[PDB]
Amino acid sequence: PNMDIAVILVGTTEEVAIKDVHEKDDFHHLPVTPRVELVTMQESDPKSIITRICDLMSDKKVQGVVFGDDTDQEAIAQILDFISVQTLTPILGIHGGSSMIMADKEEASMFFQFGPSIEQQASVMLNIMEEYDWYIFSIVTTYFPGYQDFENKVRSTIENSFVGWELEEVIHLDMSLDDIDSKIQNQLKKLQSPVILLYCTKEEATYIFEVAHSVGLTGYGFTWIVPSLVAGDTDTVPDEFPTGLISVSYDEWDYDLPARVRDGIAIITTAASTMLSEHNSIPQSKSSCNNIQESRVYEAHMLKRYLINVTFEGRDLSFSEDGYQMHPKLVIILLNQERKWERVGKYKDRSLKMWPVFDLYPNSEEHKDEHLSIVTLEEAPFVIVEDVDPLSGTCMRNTVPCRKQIRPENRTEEGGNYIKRCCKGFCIDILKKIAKTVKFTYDLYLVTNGKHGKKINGV
Amino acid sequence: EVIHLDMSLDDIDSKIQNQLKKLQSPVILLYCTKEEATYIFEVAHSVG
Amino acid sequence: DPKIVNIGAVLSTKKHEQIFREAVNQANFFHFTRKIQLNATSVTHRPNAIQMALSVCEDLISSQVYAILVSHPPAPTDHLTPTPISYTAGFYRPVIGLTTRMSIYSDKSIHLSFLRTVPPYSHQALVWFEMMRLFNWNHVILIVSDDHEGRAAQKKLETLLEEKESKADKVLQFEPGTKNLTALLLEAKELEARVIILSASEDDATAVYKSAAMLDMTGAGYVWLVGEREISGSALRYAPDGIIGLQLINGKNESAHISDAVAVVAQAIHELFEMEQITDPPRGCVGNTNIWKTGPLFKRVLMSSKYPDGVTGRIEFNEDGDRKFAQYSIMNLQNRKLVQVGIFDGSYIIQNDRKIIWPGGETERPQGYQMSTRLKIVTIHQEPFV
Amino acid sequence: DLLIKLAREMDFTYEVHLVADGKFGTQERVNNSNAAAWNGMMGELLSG
Ligand SMILES: C[C@@H](CN1CCC(Cc2ccccc2)CC1)[C@@H](O)c1ccc(O)cc1
Repeated sequence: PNMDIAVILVGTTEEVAIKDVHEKDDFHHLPVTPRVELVTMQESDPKSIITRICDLMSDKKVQGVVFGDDTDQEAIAQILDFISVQTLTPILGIHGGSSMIMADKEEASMFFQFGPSIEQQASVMLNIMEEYDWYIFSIVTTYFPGYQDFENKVRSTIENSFVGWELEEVIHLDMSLDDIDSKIQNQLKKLQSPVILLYCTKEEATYIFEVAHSVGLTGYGFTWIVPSLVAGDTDTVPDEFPTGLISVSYDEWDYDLPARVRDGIAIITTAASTMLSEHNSIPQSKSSCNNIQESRVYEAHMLKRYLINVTFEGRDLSFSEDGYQMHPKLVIILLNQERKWERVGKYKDRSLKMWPVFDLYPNSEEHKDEHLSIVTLEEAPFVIVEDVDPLSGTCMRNTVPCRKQIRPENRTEEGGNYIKRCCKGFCIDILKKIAKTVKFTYDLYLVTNGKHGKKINGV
Repeated sequence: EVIHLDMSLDDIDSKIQNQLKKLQSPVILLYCTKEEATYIFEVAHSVG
Repeated sequence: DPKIVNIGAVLSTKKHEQIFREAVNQANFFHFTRKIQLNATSVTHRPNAIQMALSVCEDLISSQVYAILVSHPPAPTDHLTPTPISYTAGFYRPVIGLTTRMSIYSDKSIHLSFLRTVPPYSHQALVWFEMMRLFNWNHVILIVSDDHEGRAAQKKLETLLEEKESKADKVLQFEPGTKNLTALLLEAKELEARVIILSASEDDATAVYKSAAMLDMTGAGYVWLVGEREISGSALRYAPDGIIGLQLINGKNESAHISDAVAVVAQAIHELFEMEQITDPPRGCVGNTNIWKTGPLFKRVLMSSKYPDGVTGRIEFNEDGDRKFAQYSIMNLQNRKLVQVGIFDGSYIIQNDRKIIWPGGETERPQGYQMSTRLKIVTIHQEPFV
Repeated sequence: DLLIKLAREMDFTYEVHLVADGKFGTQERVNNSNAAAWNGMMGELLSG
């Protein structure tokens, strides 16, 4: 059967070079044959959205609605959930306002997005803050529907690891009233942590960064970190955003729009074909708009069980029980000087790779730069070097993550392996006590060849 | 910390509040005149 | 010519719309109008949500309204709640309720610009607190279902009891739709506390009355404190004679809520149009992506409303946007009939000349609620100790 | 013997029971399905 799959595109982008997809015809090995029907939309009003959904539904019997826009409004996304209340259609989020998560949703709704929830993204941010040794941090949350599980997830996550974390105070800001009574500045002036996690929307981040830009909030010592729902589109960059904003996303640069739409069609068609291939009994198609009291009994939640463990092309392209992807292939981007989102990290389900960017995090902005390299040798009593545990991978408390540059002597060919360990001892204690007093950044590493200095021939 | 305030320019660049917001002592001494004390108490009455 | 200002409202039958249009005409007469002219515009509850949203974007939003009212869908069952309707105004930033008894609207995240003038089931719990002061109670048991109303009533009851006074013992939860609930009566009976406070719907309260009735738990010492969903409908013949109940004053036909509603909104318009700016709502929902700049300010004007000489009594809003000084009536089932035994004006509880009858055949409430013996002492396994 | 002394100095009845395993407050630290939790021990006095 030929099932209709409509792709709603909202924005000024020309859809001529977008709707032209050659991944059909020959890619119809399944007994069910889908067909793509892409539509365009200029305005971003709910009346036009519901109008095109009802008229497009009654005109063409569609099954999988793939909504994709490019704005930065989450409320419209909630309206999409309302559409589920009248349709129960597995709506997938690819990019735009529909790319923002929404914790605590309806148990009967079918709102699924490619972006992970706050549990995975929060773990990624805590891993980035854990590798760069960022213990003292701050948390800034607003009235976004889904902050209880965020703060309880951060607290419940830091209370488990043996690393000596430090939590200052989780404050809250109001956006319904402008900063006219001198309160937001009084709540933000108590934040003296080098890393601050922001949890809000874009229109709120413009005002928070607008006040913080006036009240000394941006330079060094006040690094803001936002997830994926704050930045949203990588093509809309205002001006009030300061330099140095750690952001996360999914593929984006790797898989473009036709790739995400093709993957969505593969997930909807595959999940719609597993029930026909296993249960051998599928109901009818979707009804019209207001005719819900008759087709409300034909809906089956068993397809939900097919929307958790989905495989495609070997890769683990599945989801979870909350309606989000379980193991995403996230990409970490960082803002530079010319205001352009450039990739700096590659997070694969678990492991994190930092190849496009070097070990140093900052560059040059007003304030001082560089650091100070410190090298020592494993001298008992003074310098005790201990290997890192495989069940953690990060040193704890005063144990300084001292790297080690070795070269694998493979017969007649050398390489370049970097094994990181944890150094601790008297020298670490005194250098950390005076380092905390004088307040500067440094580094620590060992020697792999040459040992103590001596005389060779005449040098 | 013995801070210093400037009365030549009005508090329009957000500096007097930034200098007076770091005073967490139970007793504060004021060494200036009257027309300046009315402005210091005027801004401090709004800040807290 | 005065400025034509429209007011949105969501009513049910045509008579309520006639009372609304008459209340607007009276609002344009009793109030001094020198530059504004109120307009009456109300719709009906549609059986479908899409047709209702189109009716708002083509009846209410197309007329450029400032305040929007809401009441209750005239349906005997509950399947399509009007809560998503409240999200419509959420896209354009104020909706006032009339008979919305669900406490879900009390939240500020999903319901930002939304205020109601009706006490929900949570406010009744406050009256229950007064009961804890009427006969000096301490140990209470809250039996609620597993949904949002039970968690809201649990956080509300826990918020009210935050000082060094009484506290809550063991809160029991159950899934709405399970009849076999004997374990709740066994574990509830094993506990020393006897004050039972039930707050559920009809089918659940019926199962509590049947399961609690087939185990002989309606004698002396057992107290049943319910609200309004346990002594109305099919759950009335199964309730014991003497159960403490509640009854909201003027439940059906609330013309005073419409008249006082147009009075408060009219006062907020005549008073709001005396400061500066005051933007105008967009025309319809066709190409209107910008929000309303006068949202939290309009909610602030609607919240700061005082009417000590009103029809309902004393109109006053709290910090959350509810109805203060609720007017209820403590009822009691006597001889298969609901006999009025008390009234609640808002501050204290006033008793009439009828004596409260207990389901266990008692007439006077003893001092001690429950006392006995049998103490349970447990210990660990230690060789030199035990 | 202390329980017998406290049982004879006050007019009441008791019932001693042995407790099994679980003598550390039950620290919720093991990852058990990515969900919330609730305090059910620590103090160890309110089971039922
Ligand atoms: C305003 C809300 C989203 N808002 C719009 C959609 C509404 C749900 C709805 C569903 C179906 C039809 C109409 C409406 C739910 C509430 C959100 O942006 C937000 C909350 C808190 C916050 O600090 C920042 C942003």
